[PDB]
Amino acid sequence: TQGPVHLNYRQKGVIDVFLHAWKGYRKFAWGHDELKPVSRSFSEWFGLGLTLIDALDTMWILGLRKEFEEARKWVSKKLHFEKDVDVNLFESTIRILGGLLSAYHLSGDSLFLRKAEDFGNRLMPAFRTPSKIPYSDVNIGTGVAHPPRSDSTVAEVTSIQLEFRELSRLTGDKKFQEAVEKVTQHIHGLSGKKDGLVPMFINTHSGLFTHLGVFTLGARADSYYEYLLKQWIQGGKQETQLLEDYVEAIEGVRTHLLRHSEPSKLTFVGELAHGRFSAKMDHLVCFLPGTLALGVYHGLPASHMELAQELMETCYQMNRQMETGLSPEIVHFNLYPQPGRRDVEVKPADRHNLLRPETVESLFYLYRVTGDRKYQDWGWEILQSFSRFTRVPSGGYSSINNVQDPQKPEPRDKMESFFLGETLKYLFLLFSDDPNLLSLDAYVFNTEAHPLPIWT
Ligand SMILES: OC[C@H]1NC[C@@H](O)[C@@H](O)[C@@H]1O
Ligand SMILES: [Ca+2]
Repeated sequence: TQGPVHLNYRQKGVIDVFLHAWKGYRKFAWGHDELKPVSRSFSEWFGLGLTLIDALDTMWILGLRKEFEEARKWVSKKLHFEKDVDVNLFESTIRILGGLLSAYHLSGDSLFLRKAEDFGNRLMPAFRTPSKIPYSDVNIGTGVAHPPRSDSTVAEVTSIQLEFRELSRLTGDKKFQEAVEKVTQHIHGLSGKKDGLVPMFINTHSGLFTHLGVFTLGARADSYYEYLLKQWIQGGKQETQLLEDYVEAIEGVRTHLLRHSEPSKLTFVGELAHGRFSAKMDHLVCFLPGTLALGVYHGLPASHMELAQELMETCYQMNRQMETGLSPEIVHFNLYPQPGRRDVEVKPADRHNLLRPETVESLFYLYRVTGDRKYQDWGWEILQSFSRFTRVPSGGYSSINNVQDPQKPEPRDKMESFFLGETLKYLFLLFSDDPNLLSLDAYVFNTEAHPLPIWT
């Protein structure tokens, strides 16, 4: 129960929260996908030690080597992909493949690469479709892929590129990169976009966008825009088509989904359905200011910076207007002049908070790019809310049902893997005053906070 002396107090705090969280996992869900902190149990989604894998690079970065070594032992002896189980190509890629690739790079342990290549190969069946656009699911054990319980979601097939490309680079096996790039290239020419904005679904057989006319930057589309830029940065900034699509998409966001609340004029991104704008914004969308700032660092328009700063402020407010200080799953904004009206509105069904990272993720980028200490302060405040309302005494942290009630937040008895894989990682990195720690010049984070090296 002692941490390194060099660490500033905020990073130590993050480490203290991690240990408490890791504690519950070690005692009640060791080797299992997700922890059930409240009931001191666990749940299985893939049965591949999701949380352990998703937290490998986080432990390494926080200097929790003893913990890392123990988790490394489990991967070495308990992780088996020879299982008859269906997995989502996207969720598997960003957490498992990305998680292993990061672990391999930070630790240098070839074990993680071996597992990654193994897993990468078991995921390939998913691309066996008429259009080459991948099926949503794939049984890693039997080798057969298939659509969900129809179509595939656009974000899902366009948010697996960084991982597959890197695996090809490290293994020399080009099939991973090729499959994944074919998808990106096909999406590039595909019509049905509204000034860069892509629809939520795409048919694996016809390879065409479906559910036309409905656009959103939240679930089902979000990371698509994120990976346009990140792939660009990953490839040494030479794949200009990615860049072009990205800047077009941003302008498209400005022109069709960007609005301002009343009476405070909070900048926010809403959803568009067949011409009808909806002042609705998923917390998921809070990744945008982060990606926006990232691009600015890499030479994108200064107008992108203002947008980033504005949206960072809004996402911050999305958390702070809540009684617990934690943002709800979805936030509606008031759009028309009404005196005593609040800017932020939240429907009862959306008052949940699953310890998502999007806000702290973007604060990290905003600070790295602006150097403005207030973003660190904001992150510190959010960590406090997590500690005060989501902490489980016996160990771990839990998602909650009521983000608006500090006396009865209502734990849902579940700790998402992205909490240790992302939320605490970004917070640790946010509180760092060393620009050389996973520099924006050398590394690029996949959509699950797993850092991958920028190529030369
Ligand atoms: O809130 C985060 C959750 N969904 C979006 C993904 O890109 C990843 O960040 C995590 O799976
Ligand atoms: Ca993400």
